Amino acid sequence: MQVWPIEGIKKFETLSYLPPLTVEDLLKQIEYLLRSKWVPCLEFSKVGFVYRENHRSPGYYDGRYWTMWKLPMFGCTDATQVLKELEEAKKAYPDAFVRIIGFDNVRQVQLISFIAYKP
Amino acid sequence: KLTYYTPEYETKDTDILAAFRVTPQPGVPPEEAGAAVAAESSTWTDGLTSLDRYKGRCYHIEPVVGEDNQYIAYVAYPLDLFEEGSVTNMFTSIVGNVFGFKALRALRLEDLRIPPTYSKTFQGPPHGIQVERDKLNKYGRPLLGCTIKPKLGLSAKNYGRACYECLRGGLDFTKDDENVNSQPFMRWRDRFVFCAEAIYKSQAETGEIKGHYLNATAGTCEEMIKRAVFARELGVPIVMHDYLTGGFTANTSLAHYCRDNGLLLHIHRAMHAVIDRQKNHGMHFRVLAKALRMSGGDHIHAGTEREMTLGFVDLLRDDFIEKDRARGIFFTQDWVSMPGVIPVASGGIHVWHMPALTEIFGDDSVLQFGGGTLGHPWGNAPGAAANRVALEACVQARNEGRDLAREGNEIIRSACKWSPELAAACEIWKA
Amino acid sequence: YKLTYYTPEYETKDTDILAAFRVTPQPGVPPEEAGAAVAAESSTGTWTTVWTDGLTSLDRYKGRCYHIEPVVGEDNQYIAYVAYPLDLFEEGSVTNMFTSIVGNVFGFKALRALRLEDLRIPPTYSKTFQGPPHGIQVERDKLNKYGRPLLGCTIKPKLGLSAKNYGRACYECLRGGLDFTKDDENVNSQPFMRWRDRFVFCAEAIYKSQAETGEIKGHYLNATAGTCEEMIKRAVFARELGVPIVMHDYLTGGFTANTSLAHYCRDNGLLLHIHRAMHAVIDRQKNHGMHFRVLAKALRMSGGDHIHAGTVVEREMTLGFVDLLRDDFIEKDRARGIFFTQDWVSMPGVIPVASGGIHVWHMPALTEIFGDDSVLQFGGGTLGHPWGNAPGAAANRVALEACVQARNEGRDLAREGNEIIRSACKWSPELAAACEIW
Amino acid sequence: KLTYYTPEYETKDTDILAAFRVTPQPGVPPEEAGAAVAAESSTWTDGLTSLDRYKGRCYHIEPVVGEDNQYIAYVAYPLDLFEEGSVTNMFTSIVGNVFGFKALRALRLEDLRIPPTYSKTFQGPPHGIQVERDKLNKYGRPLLGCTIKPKLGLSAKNYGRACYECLRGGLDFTKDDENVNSQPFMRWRDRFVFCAEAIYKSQAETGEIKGHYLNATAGTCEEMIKRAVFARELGVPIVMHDYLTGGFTANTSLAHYCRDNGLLLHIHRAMHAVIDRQKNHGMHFRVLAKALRMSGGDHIHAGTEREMTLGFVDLLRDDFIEKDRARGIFFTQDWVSMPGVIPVASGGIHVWHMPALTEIFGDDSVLQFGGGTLGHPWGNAPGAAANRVALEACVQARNEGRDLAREGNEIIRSACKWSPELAAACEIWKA
Amino acid sequence: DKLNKYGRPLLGCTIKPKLGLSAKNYGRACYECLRGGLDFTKDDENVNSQPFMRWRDRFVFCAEAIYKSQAETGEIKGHYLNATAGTCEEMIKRAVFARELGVPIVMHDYLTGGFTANTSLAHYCRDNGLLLHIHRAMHAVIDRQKNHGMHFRVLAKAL
Repeated sequence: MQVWPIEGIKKFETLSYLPPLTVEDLLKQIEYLLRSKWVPCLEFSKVGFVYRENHRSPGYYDGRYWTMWKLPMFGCTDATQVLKELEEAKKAYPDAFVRIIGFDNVRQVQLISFIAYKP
Repeated sequence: KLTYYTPEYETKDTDILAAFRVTPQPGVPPEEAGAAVAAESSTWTDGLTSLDRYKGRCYHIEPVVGEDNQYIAYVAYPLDLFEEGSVTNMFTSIVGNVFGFKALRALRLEDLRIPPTYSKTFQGPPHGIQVERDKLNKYGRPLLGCTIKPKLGLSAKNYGRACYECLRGGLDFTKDDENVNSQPFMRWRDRFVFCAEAIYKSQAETGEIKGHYLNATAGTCEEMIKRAVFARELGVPIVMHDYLTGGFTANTSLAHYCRDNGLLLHIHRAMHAVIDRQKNHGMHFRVLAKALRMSGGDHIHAGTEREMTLGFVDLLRDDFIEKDRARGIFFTQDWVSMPGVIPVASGGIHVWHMPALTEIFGDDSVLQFGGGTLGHPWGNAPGAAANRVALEACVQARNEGRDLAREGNEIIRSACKWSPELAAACEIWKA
Repeated sequence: YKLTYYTPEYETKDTDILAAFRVTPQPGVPPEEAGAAVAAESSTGTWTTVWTDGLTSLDRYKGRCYHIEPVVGEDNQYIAYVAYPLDLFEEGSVTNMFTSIVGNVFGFKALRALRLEDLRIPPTYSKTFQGPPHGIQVERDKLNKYGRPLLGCTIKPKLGLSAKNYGRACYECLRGGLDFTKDDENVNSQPFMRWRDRFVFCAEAIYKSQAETGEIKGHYLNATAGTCEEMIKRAVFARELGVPIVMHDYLTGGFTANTSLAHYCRDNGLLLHIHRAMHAVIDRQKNHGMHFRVLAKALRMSGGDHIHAGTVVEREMTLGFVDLLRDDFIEKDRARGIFFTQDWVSMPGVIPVASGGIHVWHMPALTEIFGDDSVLQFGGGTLGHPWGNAPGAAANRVALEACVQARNEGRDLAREGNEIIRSACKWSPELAAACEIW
Repeated sequence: KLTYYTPEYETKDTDILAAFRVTPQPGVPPEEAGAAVAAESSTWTDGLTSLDRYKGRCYHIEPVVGEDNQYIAYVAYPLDLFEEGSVTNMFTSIVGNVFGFKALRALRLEDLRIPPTYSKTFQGPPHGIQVERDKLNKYGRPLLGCTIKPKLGLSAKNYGRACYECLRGGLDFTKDDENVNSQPFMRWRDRFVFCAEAIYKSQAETGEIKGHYLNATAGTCEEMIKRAVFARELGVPIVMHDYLTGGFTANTSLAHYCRDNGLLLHIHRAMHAVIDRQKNHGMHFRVLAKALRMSGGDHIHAGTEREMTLGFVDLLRDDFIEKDRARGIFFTQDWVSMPGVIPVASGGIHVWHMPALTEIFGDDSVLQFGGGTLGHPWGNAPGAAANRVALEACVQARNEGRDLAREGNEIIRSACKWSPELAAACEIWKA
Repeated sequence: DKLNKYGRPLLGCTIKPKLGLSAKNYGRACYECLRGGLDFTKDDENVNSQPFMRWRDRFVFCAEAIYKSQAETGEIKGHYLNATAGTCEEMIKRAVFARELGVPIVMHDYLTGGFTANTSLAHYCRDNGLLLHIHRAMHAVIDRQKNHGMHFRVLAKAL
């Protein structure tokens, strides 16, 4: 019997219970967005998790929004371009978390978010 | 045939349409049975108005292929018969009387065409699928829940203890059983307090937003609202209602409260099988599902034959659903931007069912693992981790282009190689 | 397993809630397994073991199938008796009682069909319920009406009347001798007639008819609504108008809303007429659902002063749940569908309301079958009178009172009914006209 | 004998049963006296009903052995006589009139069989023993309290100063004296403010949850609820009421408020000895204790002859209590899962009484040390530490299998060797 | 004085598209705008409560954007949360939640809402410390033609 850890495995929602993603596995997730006609975008933050500083009413949390890296990559067809921007963000903010998100113009929402880099 | 069988009537865009599965008594022609369904579910004082304006009319009858003495009767009800925003009155008007008519041996309401003109008088879901995902910051996978077992018998503290371990292992939600309201040995406010502590301890530990379906089902509307009020004070994200046993008048009141106060509303369909199980009599679940979307709810339990389920899943989630008899969709349903409801899958599922559930339902679903979490040999947190790992292994494989229908067992076995939690789960429950 | 949930030597406790299910197992499922499954899947059944069970004593929370036997009803049907511990149920909540007992078990795969036939509500549970806002005797005392069935009329056309023309029909029916007129179950608030306009004109009709005749009059004003707030708002205006009775569709409105309305009616002196709209969705088929006597017991607990109870034109089954609705103590009598001895420990009774195709010739049978503590509702039996609503009401009041007089004298209503009516036709031209067309 | 002496009447499971200790006047036979107790405590207009349905009946009479002219009369009252959920009406019905009957020289109500059918109409304790332990995270020992002395004469600030030192030394609770409500020189809101600061300072310092019985006893129900409301705003865990001097109508109202708002309710039995002291007349405390459990309270003062105390302690705490005349339990009492009330021991106790109190009462008790804490030569915090040390030394020894009845003094002397606080306490108070 | 801003015009930005964004994506745009140096973002005069973006959801996400941008920059931020509604009850309900969220400013379309409602909302904002941003939607129906109507200066004095 093994005890589930209490520290050091804080999470970032979808895919964060998998082992750290390789570059080829990261490319496959990015391609999934492109195949699905969704727009990839990068997001970064020095704070990795949600908190409740300004209010505690139902459905209010701080720390859900991170900061946008540049703009959503509209019309992107090359998944390696997303990787190039990921590496750029890692260079400018080596102590920041970076996740990859996705937007759909059809259902008009954000529908993807998975962690791409931890400092 | 009568003044109620009008086989060339052209439905109006404001009409509420109904598809009844009618089984006439011996010696009752289907034309006569269909006119009776329209009459018995609608209509000197008659000279003081125009009855043809207020009658339901059976505008089409067809046989059920493969069943003798079974027919589908289509009936059109004028818009003026229904009170705005009241599912209670829609049910009263359409199913309040006709199922007892002696000329009908059996009767089952299969579907309802809710016209946009009527549905726009309903608030609908307090939030719906897309708002809920944004509020909870969760994207790209089914959500995970777990009903606390035993139902009753635990202290309020031991109950919340189980919730914390479940949530900290990777589940998004834990759940009050539909039976858990307020009872001797676990009063509701005590449960709300300890479950609140479990919600926030697990959220601080993992970094992900957590919730617990706090059941507000009560004997009176006053008690029901009192329980939602305390959940609001505690700042938690979601409450719960048994909409069929509580009733539509109470459910619509609670849905209005949750909209006004930012609460997600998890809906359990307790007692539905009393009504929707038999093919020959009752009301199909898709009718009870449309009613819930109109009355208001953010989740609804949908079970776990597969084509019928996919049919009303689309009717619960999508904006526009084209007619499809193969999937039990008798009417084209236009919801004119009323938000959708997240279907909740439950029923003896475990890690090995994750490929099938992920492929069948897609991301916009909640998968509920009661015994599939609390039955893990290592406890609730490893059991949650096993379920969360199995799900994300399936999501990753689907996103990569893999076929969860033929590779599902291989995908689960592959994740067993690095997740001891999943490996232990897969050892007790078999493929 | 079987011996966890099939406990045939279990002795029921006086605090148990007992259920009698009519079970149709799937082919190959023996009766003892079907019985254990009904109890298990309506209590503590789990498909896999959970460690949390070690934190409690589950046997104190399980339902037990303590008896199962075949019934002469159709293919492969049995009656399974289940006992539920008192601690399972929230006090005062019909909603939780239904959820706890019928919430899940009807969908179990091994059960091809399932129907709840009866419930034994123990005094320890029924005492947590207010019950009827007033009940049979309080209602008779409030209305000053004794010694005969009460009389009502359903206003028709059901929909399409203006509020004022609705109240005009009500006044003419009431002034002729009927005690009540009735909002249709479908009549709530609609484009053809908004509820507050109806309440206003129906109140004028009530008081005009009462002042003309000198007898207390009422009209079931339907408070059924889409939200509990709208429902209470309609009850509040009826309270302001000072009228005696309001109305609720308890099944489509729901038990949570109905219990709230019953509490309001008790707090404000309003009688509560209850309609059973949508009951046949549930209670029609012999093989699956819930018999009406279960829904009738639940209404008496949640609260109502009248309840619609159907017609007699099967009788012994109807007489069974009439007794369950009216009496303080009802002995077990399965021939009338009474599977459990039911003790209501002084919870008031509900007046059953007979309705469906009833006209003047049926008055002897109705008075004999139901006795004085009933309401007899007429549809076309009043409005279809060739002389109008007031002569139609007079015909029904005359026919009823001639039946009551004859019964009081010791005459046999089941055999002398036609001659009692014909004899009354001689001095009531209103009744004669009704008997010429029906 | 009369229509009220029915010596073969079989009690109903819904009957309320009473055991009276009756002392008839000279020349009044016990059969006649017993019928009078039933009649005088119950029953042309008589022809409009059935009096035998509403009469109390004396179904059994027996002598009191060792007392001349004393008898126990057992009376059965039908369930319909009592208003649901009203201890006020139960007392009015049973003890409202009969104690003044001239044919009875003296009368004492000894016990009451509260049928489950009647007790289920009462909320009961706002929380009860098990909920309270879970809320406070305290297990495996009696709780410790201390009434602030002097009763009156301290400023509100100096009052709270004493509370802080007491709590920081190891006590779980401090206590408003039953007399302390609101008075010149210490108004209640000022006391609530300073006691709140003392509660949270001591809790932050020690890490254990602390409380203070903030007395809400008032002249009107409006004032009483106003004081509970501010305690709720301050977020403190427990308030207090003098249920006999405040009254049952007010106590039930306050108990409902504490249930709705998560407050523990400490109940003091002030003025009980006016009623329960004399063996020949009044009402035994066990009757007042059952009434409090029904009306509502989480603690109740129980005093510090020992068999009678153990009797009503079981009646306060346990779910099912079998008849036991040796311990004054005249009736089998089934509480059908109504929570129990923590008995509070008080009365000139100190560290040397810890073995006896721990063995006699067990863990589910509060031990109150007023002078036993404030009388310590080193102050309140060392006095609390002395009491907490003595208690845990007793608990440890009991858990190890030792006999606190014969080793208690040795256990206390042994703890003196390492706790200078206890040694100083044991020097001023002797074994 | 309330906003601690002196010596320059204030800067705002109406979120576009008007309608079509989710409440979350709407607030996402607000955060990026405010963190770059703007004092305010703005609900379009048309943005009240609509299918796909109900007002309370927008208020929640815009509140998160207000406080994230304020914590990041150190300057006080706001968003004109539009309280324009079909009834005065709905209008006040929306100002009440903005008050609970603790944000500095709300918004009203005073000509289309009407003066009776605007004066009621102005009284509420005075009682509760809220700044009131006023949009003049439909003014050109009245003030455009030189020969007929009411000049905007009259509508401005009235406001």
